[PDB]
Amino acid sequence: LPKMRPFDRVCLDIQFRRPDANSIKSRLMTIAIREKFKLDPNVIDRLIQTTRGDIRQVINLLSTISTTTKTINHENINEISKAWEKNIALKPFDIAHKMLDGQIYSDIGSRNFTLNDKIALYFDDFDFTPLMIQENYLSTRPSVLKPGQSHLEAVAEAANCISLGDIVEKKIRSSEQLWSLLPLHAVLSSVYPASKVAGHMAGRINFTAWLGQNSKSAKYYRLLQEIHYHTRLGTSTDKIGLRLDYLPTFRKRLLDPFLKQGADAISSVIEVMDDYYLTKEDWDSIMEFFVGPDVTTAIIKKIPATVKSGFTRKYNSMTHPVAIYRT
Amino acid sequence: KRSKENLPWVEKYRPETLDEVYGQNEVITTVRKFVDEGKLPHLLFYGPPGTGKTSTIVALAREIYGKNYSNMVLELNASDDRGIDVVRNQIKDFASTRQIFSKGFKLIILDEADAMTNAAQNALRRVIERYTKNTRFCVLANYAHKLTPALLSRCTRFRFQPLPQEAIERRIANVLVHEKLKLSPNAEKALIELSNGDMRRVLNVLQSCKATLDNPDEDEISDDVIYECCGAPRPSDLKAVLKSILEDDWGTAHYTLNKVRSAKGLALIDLIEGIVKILEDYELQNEETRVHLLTKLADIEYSISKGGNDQIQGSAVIGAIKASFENETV
Amino acid sequence: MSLWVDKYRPKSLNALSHNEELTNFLKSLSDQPRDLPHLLLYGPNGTGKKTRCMALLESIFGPGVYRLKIDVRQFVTASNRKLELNVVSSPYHLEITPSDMGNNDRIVIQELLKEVAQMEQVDFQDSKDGLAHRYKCVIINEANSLTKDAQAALRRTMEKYSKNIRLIMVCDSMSPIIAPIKSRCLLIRCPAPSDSEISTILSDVVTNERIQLETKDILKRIAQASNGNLRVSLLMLESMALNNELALKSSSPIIKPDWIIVIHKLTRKIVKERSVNSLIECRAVLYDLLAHCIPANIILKELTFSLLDVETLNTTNKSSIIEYSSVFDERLSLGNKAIFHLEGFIAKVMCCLD
Amino acid sequence: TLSLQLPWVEKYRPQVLSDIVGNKETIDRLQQIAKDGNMPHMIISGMPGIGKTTSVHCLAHELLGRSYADGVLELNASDDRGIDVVRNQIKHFAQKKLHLPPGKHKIVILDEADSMTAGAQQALRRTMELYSNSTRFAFACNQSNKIIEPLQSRCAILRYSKLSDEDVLKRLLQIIKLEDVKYTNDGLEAIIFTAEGDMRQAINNLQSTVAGHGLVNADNVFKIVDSPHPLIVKKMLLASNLEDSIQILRTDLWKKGYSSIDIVTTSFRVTKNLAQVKESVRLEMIKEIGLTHMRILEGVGTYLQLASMLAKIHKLNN
Amino acid sequence: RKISKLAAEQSLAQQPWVEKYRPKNLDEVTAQDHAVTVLKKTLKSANLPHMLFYGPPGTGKTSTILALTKELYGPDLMKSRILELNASDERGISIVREKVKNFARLTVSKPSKHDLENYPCPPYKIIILDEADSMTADAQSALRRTMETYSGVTRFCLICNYVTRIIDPLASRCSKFRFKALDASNAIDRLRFISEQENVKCDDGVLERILDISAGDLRRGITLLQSASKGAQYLGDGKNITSTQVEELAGVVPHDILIEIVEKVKSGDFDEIKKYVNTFMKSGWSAASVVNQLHEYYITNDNFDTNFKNQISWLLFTTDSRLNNGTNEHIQLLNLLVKISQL
DNA sequence: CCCCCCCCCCTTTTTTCGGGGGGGCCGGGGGG
DNA sequence: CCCCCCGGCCCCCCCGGC
DNA sequence: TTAGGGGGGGGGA
Ligand SMILES: Nc1ncnc2c1ncn2[C@@H]1O[C@H](COP(=O)(O)OP(=O)(O)OP(O)(O)=S)[C@@H](O)[C@H]1O
Ligand SMILES: Nc1ncnc2c1ncn2[C@@H]1O[C@H](COP(=O)(O)OP(=O)(O)OP(O)(O)=S)[C@@H](O)[C@H]1O
Ligand SMILES: Nc1ncnc2c1ncn2[C@@H]1O[C@H](COP(=O)(O)OP(=O)(O)OP(O)(O)=S)[C@@H](O)[C@H]1O
Ligand SMILES: Nc1ncnc2c1ncn2[C@@H]1O[C@H](COP(=O)(O)OP(=O)(O)O)[C@@H](O)[C@H]1O
Ligand SMILES: [Mg+2]
Ligand SMILES: [Mg+2]
Ligand SMILES: [Mg+2]
Repeated sequence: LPKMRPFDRVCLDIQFRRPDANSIKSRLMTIAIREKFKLDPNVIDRLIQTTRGDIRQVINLLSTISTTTKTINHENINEISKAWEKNIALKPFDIAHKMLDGQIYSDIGSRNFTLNDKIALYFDDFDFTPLMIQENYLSTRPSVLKPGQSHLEAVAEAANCISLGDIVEKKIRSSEQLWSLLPLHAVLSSVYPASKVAGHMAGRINFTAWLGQNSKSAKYYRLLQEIHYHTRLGTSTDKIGLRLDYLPTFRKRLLDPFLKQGADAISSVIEVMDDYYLTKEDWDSIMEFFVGPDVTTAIIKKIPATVKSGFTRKYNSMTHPVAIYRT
Repeated sequence: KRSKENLPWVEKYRPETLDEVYGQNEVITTVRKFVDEGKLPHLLFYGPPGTGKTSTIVALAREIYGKNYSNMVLELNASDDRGIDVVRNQIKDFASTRQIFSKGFKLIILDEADAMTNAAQNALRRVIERYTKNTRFCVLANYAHKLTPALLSRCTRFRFQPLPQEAIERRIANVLVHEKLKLSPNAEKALIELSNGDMRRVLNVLQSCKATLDNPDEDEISDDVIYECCGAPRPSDLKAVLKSILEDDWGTAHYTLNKVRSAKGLALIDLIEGIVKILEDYELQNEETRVHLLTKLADIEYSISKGGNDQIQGSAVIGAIKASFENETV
Repeated sequence: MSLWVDKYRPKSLNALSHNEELTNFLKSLSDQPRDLPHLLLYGPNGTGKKTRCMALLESIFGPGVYRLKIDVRQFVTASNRKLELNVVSSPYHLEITPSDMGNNDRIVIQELLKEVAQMEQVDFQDSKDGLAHRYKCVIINEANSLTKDAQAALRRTMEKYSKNIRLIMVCDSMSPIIAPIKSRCLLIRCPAPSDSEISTILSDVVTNERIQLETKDILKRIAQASNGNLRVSLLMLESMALNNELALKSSSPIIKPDWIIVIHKLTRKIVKERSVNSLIECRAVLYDLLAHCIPANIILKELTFSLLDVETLNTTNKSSIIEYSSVFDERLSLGNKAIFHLEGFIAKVMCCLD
Repeated sequence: TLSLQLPWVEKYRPQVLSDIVGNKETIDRLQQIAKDGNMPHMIISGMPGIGKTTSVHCLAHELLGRSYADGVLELNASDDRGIDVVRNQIKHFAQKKLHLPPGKHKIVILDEADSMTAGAQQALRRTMELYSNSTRFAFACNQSNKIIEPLQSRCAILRYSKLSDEDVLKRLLQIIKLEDVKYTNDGLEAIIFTAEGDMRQAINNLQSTVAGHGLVNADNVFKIVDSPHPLIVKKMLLASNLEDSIQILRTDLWKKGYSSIDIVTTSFRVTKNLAQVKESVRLEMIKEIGLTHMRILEGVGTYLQLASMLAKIHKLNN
Repeated sequence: RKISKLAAEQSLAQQPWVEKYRPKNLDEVTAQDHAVTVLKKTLKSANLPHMLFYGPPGTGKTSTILALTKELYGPDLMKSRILELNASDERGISIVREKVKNFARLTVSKPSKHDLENYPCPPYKIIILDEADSMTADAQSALRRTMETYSGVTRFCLICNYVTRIIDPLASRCSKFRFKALDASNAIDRLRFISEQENVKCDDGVLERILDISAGDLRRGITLLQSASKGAQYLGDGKNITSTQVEELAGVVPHDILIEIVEKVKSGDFDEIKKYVNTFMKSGWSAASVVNQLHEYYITNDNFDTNFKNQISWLLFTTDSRLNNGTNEHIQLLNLLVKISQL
């Protein structure tokens, strides 16, 4: 859980897993012979599966049933299991696995696992289910393709419905707070798109990558804003124009010279930086924006360490202008 | 608040007794029988705007208690705070305490309960049950989907229908007698047609019409006055526009629509609604015509609701009608 | 030093060199600026809208408009969050970009603009007429990015306090602007400069910067590749001069932005391979582009217009591509997560092409 | 008149476990527990108006007798049930010293426990375990899934199902015999049909019909209880021709005063559970209904929008 | 330093023409008689109802309500009798429950003898909720009983551009007034008066062309007239304003460019259309104006059949609806032109 | 003993208004 | 004159369909 | 029908 994040690497992590049937069979038999009721050993596994490994729940079930039903056997195991079946909400990975299974979308599966059940499965975690579906709807071998329909067509329909669900989600979380639309979102984001590509997972279920990418985008946008407002007094443009037009040109006057003139370009680069009230951190942030063929990590690393040390020494041994005076 | 004559007609003519509520004979008779026999249950009044729910409950409270009913009934509405805390303290003490003035039972009127939070509705569940021996609850609603099933299960439901024509005519006659006004038969028909079963609309339109007459004493309200004050299309305009669209060419239809709309500054939405109403009575050979008409006109209305270009919307209406009616041949 | 795009920017209305009719109209507006209405300047990006706005302000008030300072203003939301807005101000005007605060931009309209408008001008700012100025100018950059709530909040402010503030909003497209706001502004179209004018400006820059041009055809090629974007043209001329030792030859290649190269590679990948694995791979490219401050709308526009330029596609494919582009542009305008709509558009294009 | 007749739901509320209809096995288990004692922690879940609170109160009374006043702590949604209340009042009640019969324990009743906050539920966990030797907990709820898993692990589960028409008829006939109500078979059938398995609703409708019309027949019953609108919506959605669906919409729903939002919400709910129709067709219908609902929520709640929705639904099935 | 305060008349004399010529009394409203007469009769009836003014932009709703308040209460008593809340003020449910309700419950301010002798002074106050369509549904519902319970001392005026955004109960509680669009047939007199008072010299039909271009918005027409007057004065040539200058100032595409676009569409070649549109967007023409002009050209052309017009009407409607959502103009215009070329 | 099989359990985290709950200072009052 | 008590703003986190 | 991969623990040639 996020709230347990602080405990990441400060304690010895010990895990207790669901007890197996054999380890508790003897204790259950002892309790049964002590409490003076008849239980068939063969139905023990069914009871342990009913409670999902909860020994306390198993003992409570025994105590409750033994009040009137003095015999636990195959003649009544089904009813007991159904009545005392724990209803535990699935986790994102399990929700994604079950939603993207073609069996539940067949006629028999649909009559067994109904549309209401599918919608309820979404409500187990409504904040992560659409993200998991969007992440894992392209990694399946479908088993529900209509005759004459290819996998790509179903993928396109699912993507269109996902876009519509995104529009609905934007509507829900607005000032109007139209939460009554939540069920419709469930259909538009998880159920319908899954029904188009439902099948067998073609790999491993991955966690949504949209969250980390959004965080990275936010960080880069913050850096771009800081740089734009540092260079605002010298450039006539906005942040988008700065990123798309100005930065590539600045690349040829801030990093490229060091690759040609070696350590003799420090003066010119510092002069250019001062002309735009740019700092060393601004330099580093600028050099991280370029993408594709203009990636600079290797380029900057290949620069001799002496050149970088001299650049830092020269920058730190001078008085540079200030653009924004915080007071 | 100098006098009741300074109030708007919607508030000046608010019923004070159950005999002045029209168009709800079944509900009024049943509630009167319940009150007379002392068998009033928990009540729910579900209905559309301006049907007489608040007036009916206020009249019932006044009949049960009298002139001082306001000090004997706990009335709450959306304008007031009705959170779980209020339910836990104010309503609970009101229901569990005796009346200060008389020795009778206690009434709680939760008007506009559809705006109440789910937590407060859940809290009211046991309040309604525990103090049922001496307290009664009335819940007024316009939307039943906002009421929890548990609250609905504890109340007896009464549906307020849209006002019938006869009740509106009787109330109009009473208003005319009070105001010393003359209304034409066609004017009355037009006024009832545009009301959609809402008495507040009728009263507001009549008040506007009275202000339009140069001499309200010696002048009579005609259909022309009603159409002009509301700025609504006349039936003749709708018929002419539809006929031009259905039988004339594109240029003639466009000219007719623009001319009809510019003579009195008619609104496109009103014309669309009138044409839809007219076409609803048409006997069409193919269902495709009806499907296309309904879908395209609904889309045009939705687009108009957000603004857009009026000329393009009118051309779209004309083209949609013309294309939809082309399915009646083959 | 300062880039040529910034070193040679005009600082007056008489220094303008393209769209002489627009210059004449602006001069006519500045002749009697006391009754100047609110202005909305719309046109293609990179044409000189901001330069002309600054020139108009200089003509109305004088050169002092170019003495700029930057301050920070604090705001508190309903959730107690603290937001910072960078305000660029001069002795005569104030520049703001409310979209920096996203959905909170409304507050900037509600508090800062209201405070400025509810204050009359008391400093003796003597004008050309002999009497002091009575209003302060406010420049709302990127007005097209304002949320509808902020625009609604702007409505009554411009009317009640028109005697203390005059608004100049610069936008690239008027489609996102609500009709009530457009009704309250004088709309000024700003056409992009012609190729000949761009070539003249570039030749002037070359002459001032002592650049050896093998021929004047290079300037024409640069202007044609800029598609009317003067900022891009000047920055490309500077870029092309720093890669050829300050000497431009007829064989000098035109340098494209890195994101443009990535988008062209994506277009070629989409055209060549139409498969689910190809879509999965293209998702990585889309995420990578979106994570480096490349707007989704720009990505969609460039992808659509690069796919339409492929010579191996037929008319039906291009028609389907443009229809899907329109639909998914509407979806992007009405959505939050751009990657969803972009992936849907790419999937539909792949389906149609295959 | 300033007098009120006691509702039959309270006048005839069961006071012993033997007077509760439906869920025979669960009620028998409750009687067995009341006989032997050693009542365990339990959670009773089910749909409203089926006899959960009545069963809990009857069990508590049959178990505690004259000690009910001191041995029962009852809390519901109308009372404060925050974390502070759990940590102070419930703890004090559990720690209280009370001499009870040999095989009896104190009872804490938490009616409508599904409305409690997660903090209070978490706090109750150790209180239940440390004082189980003297106190036992009985929760009553409608949605058992809202109870945290740790609490469910410590309590038995008693799920209540809908009352069959036979049980409702039995109880209604008993009340009629105890009230000398004149009735007709069709009237009782209509009462059961409109009740939909809810005993409280059935009893309230019967009392209202008796007090308003006297004779309990189909006509009088339907004058008090209106036809369920979900069934009318289902008929509208299952109509063959578009004209029939539009007629149902206009005559039975729109002209009766039903709001557009209610109509669209009911249409969505009915379509979600229309097993006769294939799942894909229901999904397309749900998409269309969601578009119509979004249009309505924006302010356009016109009859034309509902007509267009019906036309689109019919086009989907063609 | 400090500057001497200006007089109200002097300040107004240097304001934009839209604010300078705002109606001062109910008689200055041009083409809203159907509602202005009803509002004027209330100055003697003294039974003003709850009002809901709705209509397109620039029709005179705010001006009408301000004039009504000024006539009812006068310059001095107006401030204590009017509570104005607009989109620039916080209008949540809490504000409605506390601020609006508290103001409504307050006793009416005591009129002075001069006010009673010179103005009707109705015995109630007015709450004006401008741009009420921006308020949430819950806040609107919170007003339902406040409107009715305290109607004796308070009246409510809701002004909106989209009537559908007002919840049904509030619309039912309010008497509705629709403000009609101002065109060349009902607003020519006001524009002519404004031009005459400003010594603006224009050729015949210039004012009508301005009003037709405005498309129901008188504020836009007045602003365009002011711009034309400023241009003419700057030129200082003494000649009359012409319709071509007005069209150039209004952003109307020249007819020749429209004919070129039509010819390109007729050709049907995708590449040529794409190239021409790419060149066209460089001029900054607004897509909405281009679509409107294309609609005017095609729908009113006799050289096209019925099916073509039926299809083009829906195409134009779809393009306009998509543009109204704030979409890229280039893509939408190219799609529309390509679709028309294939009809 | 390493090897085999089976079973269980882990991959990982963004946000527009309104209401309700829970914790923490603060300040008014009473009292010694 | 100063300490204890205990009600009253402020603040921050968590839901939101059925 | 078991998403892939790692951790636990009873059985055993
Ligand atoms: N049945 C009726 N008979 C006579 N006048 C009526 C009737 N119903 C409504 N009216 C008129 O409409 C006014 C408002 O009636 P209300 O009962 O307050 O409206 P409503 O039914 O409560 O609508 P909602 O649900 O509150 S939006 C009354 O003061 C009457 O003038
Ligand atoms: N099984 C039943 N047998 C007899 N009467 C019943 C039965 N169930 C309900 N009733 C009657 O309906 C009334 C209300 O039932 P309750 O059990 O108190 O409500 P409920 O079942 O708790 O519904 P919720 O979930 O609390 S809203 C009782 O007082 C009885 O009169
Ligand atoms: N009916 C009219 N008569 C005279 N001038 C008018 C009229 N309508 C608009 N105007 C002019 O337009 C200006 C603005 O009018 P407003 O009433 O503020 O616009 P509006 O009707 O409120 O549009 P919205 O809904 O606020 S966008 C006025 O100051 C007048 O100069
Ligand atoms: N009249 C002109 N003469 C020379 N250069 C110009 C002129 N107008 C604009 N520019 C150049 O074009 C570049 C971009 O202009 P910009 O102000 O960004 O226009 P917009 O505001 O439309 O984006 C500026 O850096 C400026 O140097
Ligand atoms: Mg009411
Ligand atoms: Mg109970
Ligand atoms: Mg206005």
